[PDB]
Amino acid sequence: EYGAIYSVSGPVVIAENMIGCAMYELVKVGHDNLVGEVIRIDGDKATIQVYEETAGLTVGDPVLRTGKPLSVELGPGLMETIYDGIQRPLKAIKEESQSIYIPRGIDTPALDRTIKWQFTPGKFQVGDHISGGDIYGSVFENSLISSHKILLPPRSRGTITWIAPAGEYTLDEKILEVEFDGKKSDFTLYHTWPVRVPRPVTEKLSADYPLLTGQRVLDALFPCVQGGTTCIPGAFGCGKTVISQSLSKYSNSDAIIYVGCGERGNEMAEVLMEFPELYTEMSGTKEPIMKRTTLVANTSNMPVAAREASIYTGITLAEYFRDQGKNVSMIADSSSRWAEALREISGRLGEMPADQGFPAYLGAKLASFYERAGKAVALGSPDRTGSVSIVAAVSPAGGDFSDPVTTATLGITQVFWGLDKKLAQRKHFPSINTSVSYSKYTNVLNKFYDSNYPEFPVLRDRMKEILSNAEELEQVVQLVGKSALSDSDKITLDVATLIKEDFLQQNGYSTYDAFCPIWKTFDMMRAFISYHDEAQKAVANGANWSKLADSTGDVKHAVSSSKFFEPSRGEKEVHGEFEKLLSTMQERFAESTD
Amino acid sequence: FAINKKAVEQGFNVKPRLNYNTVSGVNGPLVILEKVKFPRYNEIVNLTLPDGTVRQGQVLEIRGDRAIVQVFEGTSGIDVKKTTVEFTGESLRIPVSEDMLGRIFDGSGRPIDNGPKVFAEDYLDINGSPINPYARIYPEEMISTGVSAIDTMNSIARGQKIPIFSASGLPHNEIAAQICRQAGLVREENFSIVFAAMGVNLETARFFKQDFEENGSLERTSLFLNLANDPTIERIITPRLALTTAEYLAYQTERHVLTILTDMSSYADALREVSAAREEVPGRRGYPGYMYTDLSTIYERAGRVEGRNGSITQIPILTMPNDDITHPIPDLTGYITEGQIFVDRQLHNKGIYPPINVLPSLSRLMKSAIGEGMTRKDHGDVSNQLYAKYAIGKDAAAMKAVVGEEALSIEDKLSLEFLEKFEKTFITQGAYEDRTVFESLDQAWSLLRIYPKEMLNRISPKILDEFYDR
Amino acid sequence: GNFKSKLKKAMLSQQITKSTIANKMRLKVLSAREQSLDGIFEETKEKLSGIANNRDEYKPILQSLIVEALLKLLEPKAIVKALERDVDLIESMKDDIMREYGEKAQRAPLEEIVISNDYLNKDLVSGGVVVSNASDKIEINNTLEERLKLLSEEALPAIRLELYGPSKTRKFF
Amino acid sequence: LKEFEQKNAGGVGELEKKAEAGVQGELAEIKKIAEKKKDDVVKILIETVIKPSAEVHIN
Repeated sequence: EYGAIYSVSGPVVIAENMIGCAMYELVKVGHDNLVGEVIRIDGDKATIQVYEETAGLTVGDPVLRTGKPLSVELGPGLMETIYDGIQRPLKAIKEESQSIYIPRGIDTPALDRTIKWQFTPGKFQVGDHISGGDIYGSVFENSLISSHKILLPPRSRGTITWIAPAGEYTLDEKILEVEFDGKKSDFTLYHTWPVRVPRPVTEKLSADYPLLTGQRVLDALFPCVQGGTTCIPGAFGCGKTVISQSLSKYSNSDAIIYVGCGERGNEMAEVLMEFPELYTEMSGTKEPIMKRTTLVANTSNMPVAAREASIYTGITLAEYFRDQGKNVSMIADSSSRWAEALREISGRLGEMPADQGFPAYLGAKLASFYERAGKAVALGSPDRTGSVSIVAAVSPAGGDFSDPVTTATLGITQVFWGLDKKLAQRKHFPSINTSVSYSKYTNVLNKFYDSNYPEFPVLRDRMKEILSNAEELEQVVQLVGKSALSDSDKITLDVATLIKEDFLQQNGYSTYDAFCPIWKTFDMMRAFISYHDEAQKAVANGANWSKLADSTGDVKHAVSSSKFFEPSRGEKEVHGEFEKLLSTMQERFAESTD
Repeated sequence: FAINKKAVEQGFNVKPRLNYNTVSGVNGPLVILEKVKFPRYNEIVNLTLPDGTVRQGQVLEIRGDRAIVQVFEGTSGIDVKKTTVEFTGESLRIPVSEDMLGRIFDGSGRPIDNGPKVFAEDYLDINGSPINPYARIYPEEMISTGVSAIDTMNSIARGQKIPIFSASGLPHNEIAAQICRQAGLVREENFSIVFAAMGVNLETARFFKQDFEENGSLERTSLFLNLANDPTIERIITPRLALTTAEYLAYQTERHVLTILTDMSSYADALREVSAAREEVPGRRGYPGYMYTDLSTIYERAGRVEGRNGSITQIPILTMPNDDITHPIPDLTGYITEGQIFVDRQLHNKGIYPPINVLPSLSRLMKSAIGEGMTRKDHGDVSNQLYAKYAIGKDAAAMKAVVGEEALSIEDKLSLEFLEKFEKTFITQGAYEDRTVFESLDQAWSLLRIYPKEMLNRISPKILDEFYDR
Repeated sequence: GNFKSKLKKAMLSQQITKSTIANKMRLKVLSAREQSLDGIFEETKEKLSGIANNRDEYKPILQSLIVEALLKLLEPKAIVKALERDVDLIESMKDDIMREYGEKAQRAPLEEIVISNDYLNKDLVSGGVVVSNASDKIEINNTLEERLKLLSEEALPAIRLELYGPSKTRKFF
Repeated sequence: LKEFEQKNAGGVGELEKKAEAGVQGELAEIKKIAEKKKDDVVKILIETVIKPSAEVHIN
């Protein structure tokens, strides 16, 4: 088919003579073959969304079909590579065009056609029968990851005729030829897949293994588990970057997909060179970390349409990797910008909006997007298992914090991390709100705790109750000051303040200001609770609390400085210091208890 | 050297332009044509009224042989029989040359200094293209300003988009005048300054002109003046022209450029004006639900490129029309621009120039900008302790106002004393008085010494031991 | 205080004077360059006037002008307004253009042409043509002087480059 | 104060030469280069003006 550009209005184009097309099929438009998508069918006239700028267009311009939906390439070379919203390597484009700008209509292969990859035959030989999604050999990619498995794309089976031998092969070379009902299928190293269709899987499964982050409070109060979602609302300058950096640089995830949509960009301009030199000894003394994570960016100046395609691309890649069984965790900059783009494009279309001007289908979009995550058993003969987690942020600025995007997100999320703002003016980080936040995974994580830390769960309840009492008492402090406080009330007030100051701060950058292991956090829990309970008991048995505190003195400095230990000093020296601190504090209380 | 010949060889190429007389409908700032023979999208046209006056406009949307033109300079006196509209086949451009320095242009980018036309070296599309993030240098090279507050708590690096949040009847103009008067780095090349004046009054313009003449920096600067007595539609163009000029200078001459964008409030107002007639979906408070993208386009046009020494730093001036921060404009700006400078009102009410309240302000890039070799290492933790003490003084005074000194602890009195000394000696400075960063650190240490060694908790032991004494 | 105020005033006076002088100098330089360009334009106008006076040159050039105008219009009919003293060559080449219009295109040749019974002021233009739609609503100006005016700005960057050679300060273009 | 004023009153006179001395150089240089390139510019301009072109629109 061929058609003419009948009418243009901003990012919306209307063509003609388009009868054999189907909605969501890719199309090439303009003399520069810009990419677009089909939305509305009006007999022969069709409305195209364009992922590129305009003002070069004119009436009566050619258009072309593609006979395929929107898809991305899956295979090798994906890692260490930064792509645009539509999977184009920015560095390759820059260094080929020899320009600092981003020329429109520039087209390049999604994957390098120059690297010869080292393939070796796998669990299959010549003349076999295979099914969809089955690993049939691997290929070495990186020092960090040295076995990039290769498997048939889903919806493909039959009896294979020939398998290629080991050696170096460019991804474009055929290696396996199969016969479903005839030799009508030969498979190279890589393939593609339509984004909108979630990839199949053997079966979903429960997710209980905890997901570590190193951040003290998160692992303490509102843990996140491998497989599942978590929203992080907040305004500008709310430390969102801090959490992003922490989770990226520190985690047990087997792969990370950082996604930037409608972002400052300069965050890329920092992280890009920060990322590789931020060596982390994962899988042993393996310094490189960029092999642990790719990155797709989409700055604000980019055409609005890509700000949606980026998210689908990221989730697709995460699912693809999870199909190999390696755990994954994709991260989003702000779905708020995605909602903005959806609203703007729908309005330009002209359909009546829902509340706040947003398209009604936003809720379904978000629900499906989050549903794509989880933990399951990967399809394939080798019978491996994978899992994908997800986290994202929000940008509430409409005058509240219950805007439809936030409400829709909360409706499907299990972990909620509310963020304050005054804490930022107080330079207190992480600036989360322990007052308004919750999680729904502790119930099952209790099994893992009993496996390793059976005492751990029973402490956090009392831990949070301390804070609860703190904000229950502060009211009278504002009202009539501290006039009728008993010794116990002051004990609770002061220990809560100490907790806020010490245990609720990851400030700075150092061994103890960058990461905290689970055991160190557990020991700090033990120390804090022991101190509180012993002080309360000593005063209850009879002790002038003001005098008792003035006499105990340096116990506070000792417990506080306990955090300043170096995490990962062998899990014994730190343990010994915690033990001796406990002994000293208990003996000091005993002497001063009466 | 001869590559310029290769680029401009196309210049000796002449193509005619059609004269249409097909006015088919007009409603306010919109005109409609017909059978226009393959019009190009977002190109420019010229109108000749029967009186014999020339206006200008652009096409905004196109369907089959029907284009909607937008006229920047009014729409009155429009007929259907004596209207001469001729296309241009291009988007609007601008005569660009290094020669314009020391020239004054109207809001429409035309000389208004009684000077002749400038023989531009080239022309550029007013709107630009996004820059590949892969070729962006993260900011460094902290910038001195001669102002204690900014240089001590919100240091600025070469290449940064940071707004100023002020309200009506505040010396923001004078603050900017002092800043440009006290530009430079502490660690040189005199800055090249671009001023974009949109929707202002005569007094502000004359003040700025006199300030530039006094400092003498006029000779290395040029201006775009758009006042309140000029068409609102064209008002949105001036920032684009200024930004394009800054791009040309910085990234084809390797110059350090400073841009002062004024009255983003008026620009937003003009955006809302044009959107309302267009009948777009109002995102909030009437402002269209996509103006965020336009603000991004304006602001994300700054930074440092890999191979370009020249740098461009944007300091837009923003006025909240409620004395409030929750207004959509500052909210979106904060979402966009790293760093932010607030302006106090009580200090102005208390006659404390320059009236600034540090606590709301924040700089998200001062972290790497400061450090060793540029300042003594303490600077950062000193600033943090200053923040802590300042906030404690504020809330302690607030609570005292309810209970009074009788329920106050001694540390509360220390906080109040530190607050008063800080706000009456440290922040304040005369119109022509500047301080080195090291002098500011000396003042901060002197004020901090009011407290003992113990109360200082945001400071590592070694820093206290090294700088607690004189 | 009075001394400090007067010292600031003296600084202001000196700065005003020097800025004014610099402005005068730059204005004079730019005005001189403008004068040179204007002289060049005067010479160009003289050349156009001289060339218009030879029928031999005028005929093929006029034919090409009209052909270009028609190929812009893409209409089966057209009207031509020009100077009375030029109607001779137009009548000469009427059929030639009649067939050439289609020849360059791939449709049928033109149908008809009307020479408007009204003509431009001689002082207004030395020579050239003005072509108009059969409905006299869409028209194209190919007058030679108008051609000069149009070219005098689009090609200006190359003109200045030639006149002043390399920029000496552009390191990326 | 009067003595200080006497300095800013006689300041006139030098600025004249200070500026004009500088200006003559560029005035003369521009004059000479323009004189050199007169004929070349005229030739190219005439060629461009008389240039015959014929192009149907892309569509």
